[PDB]
Amino acid sequence: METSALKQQEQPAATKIRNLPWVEKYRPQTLNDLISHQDILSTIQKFINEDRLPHLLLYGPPGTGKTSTILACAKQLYKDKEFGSMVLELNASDDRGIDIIRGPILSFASTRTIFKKGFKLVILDEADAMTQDAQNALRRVIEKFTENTRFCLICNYLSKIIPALQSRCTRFRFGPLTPELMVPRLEHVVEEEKVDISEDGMKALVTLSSGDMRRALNILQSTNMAFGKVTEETVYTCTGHPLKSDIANILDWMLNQDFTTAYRNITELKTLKGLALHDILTEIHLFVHRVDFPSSVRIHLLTKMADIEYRLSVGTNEKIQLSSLIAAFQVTRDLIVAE
Amino acid sequence: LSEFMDNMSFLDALLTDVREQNKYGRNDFSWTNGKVTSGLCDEFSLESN
Amino acid sequence: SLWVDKYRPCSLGRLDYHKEQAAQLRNLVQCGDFPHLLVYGPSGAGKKTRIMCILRELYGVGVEKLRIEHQTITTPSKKKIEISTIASNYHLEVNPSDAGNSDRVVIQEMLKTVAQSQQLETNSQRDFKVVLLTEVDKLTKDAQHALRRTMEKYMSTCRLILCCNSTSKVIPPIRSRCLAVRVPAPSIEDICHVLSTVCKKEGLNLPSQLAHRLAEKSCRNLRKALLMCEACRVQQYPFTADQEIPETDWEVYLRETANAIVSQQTPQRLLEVRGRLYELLTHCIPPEIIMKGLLSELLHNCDGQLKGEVAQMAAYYEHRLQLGSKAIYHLEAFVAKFMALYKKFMED
Amino acid sequence: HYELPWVEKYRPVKLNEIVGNEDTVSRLEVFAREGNVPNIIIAGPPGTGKTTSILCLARALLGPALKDAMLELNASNDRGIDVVRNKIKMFAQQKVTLPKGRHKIIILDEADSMTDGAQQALRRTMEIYSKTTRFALACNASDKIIEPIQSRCAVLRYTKLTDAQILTRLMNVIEKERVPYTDDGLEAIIFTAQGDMRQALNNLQSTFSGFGFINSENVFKVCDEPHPLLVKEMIQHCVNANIDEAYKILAHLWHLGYSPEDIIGNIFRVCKTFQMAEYLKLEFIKEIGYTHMKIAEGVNSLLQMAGLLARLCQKTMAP
Amino acid sequence: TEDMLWTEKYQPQTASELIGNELAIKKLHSWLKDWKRRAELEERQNLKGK
Amino acid sequence: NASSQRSGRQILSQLKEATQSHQVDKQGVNSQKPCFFNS
Amino acid sequence: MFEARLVQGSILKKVLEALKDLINEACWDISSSGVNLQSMDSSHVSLVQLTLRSEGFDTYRCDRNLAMGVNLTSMSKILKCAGNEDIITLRAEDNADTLALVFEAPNQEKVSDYEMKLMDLDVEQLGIPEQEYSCVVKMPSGEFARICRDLSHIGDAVVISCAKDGVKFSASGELGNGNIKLSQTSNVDKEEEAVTIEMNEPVQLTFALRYLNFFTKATPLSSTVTLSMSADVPLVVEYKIADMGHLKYYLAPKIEDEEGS
Amino acid sequence: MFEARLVQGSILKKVLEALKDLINEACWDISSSGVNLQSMDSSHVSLVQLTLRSEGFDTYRCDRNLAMGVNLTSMSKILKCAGNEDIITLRAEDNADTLALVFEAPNQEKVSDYEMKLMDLDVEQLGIPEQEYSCVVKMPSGEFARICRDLSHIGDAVVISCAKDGVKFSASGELGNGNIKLSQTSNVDKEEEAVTIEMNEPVQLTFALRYLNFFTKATPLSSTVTLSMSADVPLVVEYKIADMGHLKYYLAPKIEDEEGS
Amino acid sequence: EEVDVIFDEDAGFLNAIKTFMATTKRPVILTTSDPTFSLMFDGCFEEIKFSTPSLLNVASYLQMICLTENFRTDVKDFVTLLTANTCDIRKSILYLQFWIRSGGGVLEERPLTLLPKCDSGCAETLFGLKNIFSPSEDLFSFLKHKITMKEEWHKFIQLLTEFQ
Ligand SMILES: Nc1ncnc2c1ncn2[C@@H]1O[C@H](COP(=O)(O)OP(=O)(O)OP(O)(O)=S)[C@@H](O)[C@H]1O
Ligand SMILES: Nc1ncnc2c1ncn2[C@@H]1O[C@H](COP(=O)(O)OP(=O)(O)OP(O)(O)=S)[C@@H](O)[C@H]1O
Ligand SMILES: Nc1ncnc2c1ncn2[C@@H]1O[C@H](COP(=O)(O)OP(=O)(O)O)[C@@H](O)[C@H]1O
Ligand SMILES: [Mg+2]
Ligand SMILES: [Mg+2]
Repeated sequence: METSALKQQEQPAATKIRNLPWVEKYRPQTLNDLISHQDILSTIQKFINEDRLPHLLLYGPPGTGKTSTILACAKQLYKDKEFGSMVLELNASDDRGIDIIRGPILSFASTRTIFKKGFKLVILDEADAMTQDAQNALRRVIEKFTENTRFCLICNYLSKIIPALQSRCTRFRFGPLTPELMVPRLEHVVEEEKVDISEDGMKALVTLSSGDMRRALNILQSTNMAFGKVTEETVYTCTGHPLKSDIANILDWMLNQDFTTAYRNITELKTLKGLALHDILTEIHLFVHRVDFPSSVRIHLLTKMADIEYRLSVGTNEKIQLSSLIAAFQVTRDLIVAE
Repeated sequence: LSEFMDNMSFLDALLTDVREQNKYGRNDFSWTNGKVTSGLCDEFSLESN
Repeated sequence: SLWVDKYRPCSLGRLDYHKEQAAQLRNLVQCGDFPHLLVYGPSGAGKKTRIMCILRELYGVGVEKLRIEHQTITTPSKKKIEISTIASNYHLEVNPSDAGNSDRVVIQEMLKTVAQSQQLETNSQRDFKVVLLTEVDKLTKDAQHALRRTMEKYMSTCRLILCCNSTSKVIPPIRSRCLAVRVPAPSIEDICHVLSTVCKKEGLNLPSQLAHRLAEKSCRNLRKALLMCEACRVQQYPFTADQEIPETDWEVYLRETANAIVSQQTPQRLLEVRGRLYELLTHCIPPEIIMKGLLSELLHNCDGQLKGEVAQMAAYYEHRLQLGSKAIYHLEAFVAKFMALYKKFMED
Repeated sequence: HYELPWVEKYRPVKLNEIVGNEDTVSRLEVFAREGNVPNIIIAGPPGTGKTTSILCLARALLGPALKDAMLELNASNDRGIDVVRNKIKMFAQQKVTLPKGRHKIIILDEADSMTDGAQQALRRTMEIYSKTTRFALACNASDKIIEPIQSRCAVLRYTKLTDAQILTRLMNVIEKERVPYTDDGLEAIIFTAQGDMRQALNNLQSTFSGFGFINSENVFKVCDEPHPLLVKEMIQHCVNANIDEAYKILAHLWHLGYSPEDIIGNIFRVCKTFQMAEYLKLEFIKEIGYTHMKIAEGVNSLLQMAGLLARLCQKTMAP
Repeated sequence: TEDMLWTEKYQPQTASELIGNELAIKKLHSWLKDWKRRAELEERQNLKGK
Repeated sequence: NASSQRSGRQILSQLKEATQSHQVDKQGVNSQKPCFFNS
Repeated sequence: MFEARLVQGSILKKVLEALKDLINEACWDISSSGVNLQSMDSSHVSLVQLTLRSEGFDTYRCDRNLAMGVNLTSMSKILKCAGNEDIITLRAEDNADTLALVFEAPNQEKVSDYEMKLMDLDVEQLGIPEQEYSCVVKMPSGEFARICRDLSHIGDAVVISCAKDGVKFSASGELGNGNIKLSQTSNVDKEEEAVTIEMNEPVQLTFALRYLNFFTKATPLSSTVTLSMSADVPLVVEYKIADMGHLKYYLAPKIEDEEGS
Repeated sequence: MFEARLVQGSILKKVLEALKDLINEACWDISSSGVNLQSMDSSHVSLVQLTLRSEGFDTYRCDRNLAMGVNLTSMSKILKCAGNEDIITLRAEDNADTLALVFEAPNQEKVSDYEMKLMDLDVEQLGIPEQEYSCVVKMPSGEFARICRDLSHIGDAVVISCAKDGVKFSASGELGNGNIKLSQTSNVDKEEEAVTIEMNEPVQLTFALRYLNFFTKATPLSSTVTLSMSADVPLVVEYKIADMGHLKYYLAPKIEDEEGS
Repeated sequence: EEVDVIFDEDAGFLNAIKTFMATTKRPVILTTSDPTFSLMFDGCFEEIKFSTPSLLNVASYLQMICLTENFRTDVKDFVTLLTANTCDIRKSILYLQFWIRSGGGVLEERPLTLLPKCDSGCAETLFGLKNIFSPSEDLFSFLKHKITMKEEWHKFIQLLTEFQ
């Protein structure tokens, strides 16, 4: 049971004299404050305000603003004098099997309201963690009580939900933000917090977070307290990501000199920077499409690199896979250059 | 014929199968076991398939 | 009780070969805190008898008695699996590769019960019970991770002995904490020594030429040499130097399968070869053994440039056989690609 | 005043209103008209009309006696070992006066979710009380039902609905709901529901509620799959061995937030009906299946999808 | 008009109607013959006692 | 059968007397199948 | 239409408490003559024959002979709420799937309309016909139950042996041997305590006690009991209630693996 | 700084055993008028309200309003070893997170003291307006537990109706529909209580077995119970304890749908 | 019946049946389908094993069953059905009842001396292949001809995934 006093204590929890909760400093309160997914919140208002709210399936990458959004809709639809009596918010953190479906949800969905007459709502967080038969019971509960209560399933991956549960609900994908619109918010927080960031550090922040607001705040805040100024080298060293200069030098070694010297240099750089072969493969793949190669050379490199990345997954010798990565470039681009 | 049956070996090895083969015993034509009786307990599986 | 187990040595002093390794294992036992052992080597090398000698050196003579018990373990997917087990008062012996992908359903549980017995049984001889793991090379990745966590959890409780043929499939975490005991195959002279000793103890005499022929035909497999010597004993009461060593039936069947592959390259012959391979598969012959025998019997008729391509094709389709589930597809795919390549070679 | 879902509002009430699986539906029709239906297990994909067919069969068989001669137990009920041994057995032994050839029906919906011990208890009580009661089970994967249960029943197989049948039922719903539409929106609704009638009806209702008109952009705005025009253009670029434009489309899809799983699924679904030669289609399907298996195993990056596009480009650029 | 399943409509009432496994049904029929013989012997002994 | 509750004391205390004693009704309707249970 | 009005249901509650563990289901074979309850236990060794006259009820009406099978545990559920001074009605339609029981509490208006589904027996009345019993014994009920209590303390198999003086109860157990004898107590003040024997020929049988515990858990229903025992027939234990019907209880004797000479 | 002086340990014993598994925690909020406790089941289907007056305690003294929330597993384990006739005191600090329960000596030789932690939850005032109810009845307390046990042991949901005759309890279970009707003139002799109504319009609702039986678990707190029902306003069972203060339960009826054609 | 099925509520059932084994005077039958139980259970019992019956015998028995119901069939369809049902007599009888009382498979005439029209096609509808194909389409006739149009391509895909 329980697992609710921690969040209630956590909401007004800060040292307030030394700590700087940058992520919790700027939070939307209603649907008119979260300036993102304007189509989604507009059609959610259009569904609620005309008394035709359907079963909702909110999914997407985490940190996109799903739980706070549906909290805003639940608070704007139901007043605080009737909120707890007819809104039931559960999740898969409290799991003792599948009893929660035939217990709290089945009891809540099958009874009328207590104080103020209306329709009730069930919030279900991380619904992808449920088992298949738990979803098979949930879809029956939704099917036979669709008039009385509506359901809102908040999941991370849509592929873990059975097709019938997806069939009962309309789906809303919370995609990553166009990196451009994120910038105004970053200029806002740097103007508020009086920090020194160049445009290259801005580019680093928008390419590391991949459209996530919280991770951007975390990285910016951490680099600010670590150094006091943020450029690409400073954020990438604090993050421990493959630097663009390091990947460019790795590519230069694999394109220019022979097998043995490049292999020794890459091994030295990997032990020096704590670099894995997986992240090297990711950054080199990103470098492949920004470097002017012939189409056959690009096809060969992509096929070989995908094969190496598959081979790394099963737990092979990383040294031999590094040699194969060097070999993939030595087969084509070195003799193309030497011609 | 050889190309077809190479393709079929490709399907059997390098493609995902619907039912997980040799799930409780080993592969076909084995002597050590194969007497995998079904479940006898009322608790659910709680699997992540 | 054939000659292979009637004359199996029971202590480390009665071993005839790897005597330096036998003395090293005795010194290992006398230290009192011997670690998890990873015994490996080819089939018929003598790993099991050395493990039995180690067990008889550790505990008393009571390990020489064995009993069979069946254990029924409930899988977390709620489908009970029953497996056999050879055991004694002091040691357990298990082969969880019989449980398929549910091998971890043995591994996380079975040894745990032994650990339970280690807080249930008290003998004041040694503070552990040896768990023997047969064909640990056939375990999966998660089974080996389960084994790693198991030996971490019950280190002071029970000791582990892992018998395998190849340490290629075992993970480097499982090797980083086990003492490696490599048992190579005995030489020809060692097999001749063992055959002469076993024949003298039975009261017969065999010539040196016949013993050398048996040792050469055994391919450095001591158990196969002993079985072939027993078959030669069955065939003739006295051992003559020109006595015909009888051949393995599935091996000669594989040889005629290879001859039928080589002789004609037609879809009809491909279907009969598929039927022969199905007949071999129904005899519980492992498909990797069938692939190795087919490659061994097909490389005689090949030519020098064809040999490398044929060997690479056989390795490719045997890896596919390991990845897949229905091995006849990969076997006959190798076969058919070989007939196509051989026909293309013979037309030119 | 309440807005009923079109899935339930336009649910078939008679057995002749069910499209698809015409042979099994007709056999159930003649059994409902005649009587003495055996114990059946209907297996198939979701949304194909198994629960609807069983409910219409029991309704036609019983009529006014459906209120007391019918026992329905779905996955939201208990259906435990004690439930099987007590409640189902007393309903089986219960006396119900019925016309000749009519038996009590015990519907066990979602028999996949039924526990193995519950089925093991269900075996004999389904066998002996067959003179007065009958059993109708519905499941998705018949392998989850244990072998004696399948032995004591008759297993009927349901398949995915052909797009013609989904189109006919879509026109039936549209002509009874005043839904403005175009042909591209119909193609989009049929594509978004691969053989599912429930997904087709839900997508039609969601697109009508969200925008009020049925065109392709509205359907894919309310359903948010990777667009089949983009995937078709990517596959066409791979046919012409243009790795640059194909990767441009793939990276655009990747930066839109689509997962690897639905991207490779839509790639397979578009490639299934793509107009190219048979050998090229076979190599494309084989490589898509290999990449899909790699995604399912756990390695799901843009490097894997870029390596696929490239294995697709080199299928054509090389003999 | 019919109201029972064919498994109990064509249920073998006499042991010879079992298809196959003739050794098994022969052993079972014989064994139950000895047990019925023992029951009749017990009844005969009871009536002979009184 | 497995369709009815068969715990050890239940089956003992309700079915030993079938084996150890006679049948009260020996003539008439005898060749039937009473499936043992206790709801 | 079946309608019965037990004016008093204390005897109904006490007889279902007597038969609460032995029989699995109870049948009603209800006609114009009365109410019949012929029930066979789960082991099919004993039999219960409860007969209620039509005149023993307030109103008794039956248009057509009917038969219903209900289960015993549901009857244990309903009859817990029955009082000892109350009116009980049994109601059934002409062709019904259910049986109703109206319990009228001693309050001015407090009705318990307790309804129960029938459970579809395929077995009709099954019992031996009338046949002349060699040994007929009249003997009290309380000391019958006392004897069953002491002998159940003693052992788990009794030999019942009729004699000229009475009927001897013998038992050999691992704790010891328990033997009791019965004599004529006919010259006594109360007719229930009087014991008379109408035995014709000497027979003897081997029986099971716990069965005698359910036999004699019907103690306070009748003042005296009648034992009918003859050669190779079930023991008949007969309780005749005063102007309210009668019940027969049947024991099938234990088989003996007799050894040849 | 809160101090309360509970006169009898039976009151707190029965109050804790009433809310034993209905609830996850108890958040008592103090006031000058008295102490209050309102919270709701984890399934969000039943509400428990409990008001205790200042005059009921021997010494009730407070400074300002404060709410304390304790999980009742620890306090139920502590309170299960408390005397029935003993006199108890409760004491809490102004800002500390630990609450003290002191039980006086039951054997007059050992004063018991114990402490519980505090966890804060979102418990806001559920300000229900007390609408005029169309069905108010008064009825005995032990009888309510008896009838709820009789109904809930057959079916899954109990149907409660209040017509011109009075209250009516029904259950159409898988065994057979049990049903007991109570009336105005029906007065029992067990507790000498007469069922009286103050009803305007008849309402009929259906409820779960478990929460209703958990409501009956608070039987011996009062000799009488008032049941309150309306067409919308939900099921209320209320106990008016001796002196002042009262215990108040809300249960939400199940939704009933019309059958299909 | 089904002694291998042991639940937690069936407490001490093996000990109870062993106590039955020791102190009985009447015959006792144990019926099971788990081959391991005969090695797991301790005690003296006479072993009786029902082997899998011959396919032709059960095929002729089902031919008798359909002949009594005024239905004429071929033995090859029944052999396919019993091979698919691994010689389960009850499963075959129940599916034959369902398929006959629905009106049979298809009205086709085949002259055999070795007359009403025969009723082959039970194994085709056993796997649900009739739900995909038109009732004028044979399975092997579909497989032999080349496939060009999208609809029967979908039919082939549905066939193979139903068999997969
Ligand atoms: N687009 C956004 N713009 C600004 N802040 C955002 C945005 N999305 C999320 N946030 C922040 O994230 C906080 C929590 O949002 P949530 O709805 O909980 O995120 P989520 O999408 O549900 O993913 P979870 O909760 O981490 S699994 C909000 O209070 C905001 O501060
Ligand atoms: N064959 C069909 N013909 C017409 N409408 C159909 C058909 N199949 C499904 N539908 C519609 O889709 C709804 C859902 O169908 P169901 O029968 O519930 O699906 P299902 O066969 O039970 O699959 P499950 O429950 O996911 S295993 C029905 O209420 C109909 O409105
Ligand atoms: N030192 C030895 N002297 C005599 N016989 C031996 C000796 N070592 C091994 N053998 C025989 O060779 C066989 C080896 O088999 P085994 O111990 O199973 O090895 P592996 O496990 O490698 O197959 C045994 O049957 C044993 O009888
Ligand atoms: Mg969230
Ligand atoms: Mg359904």
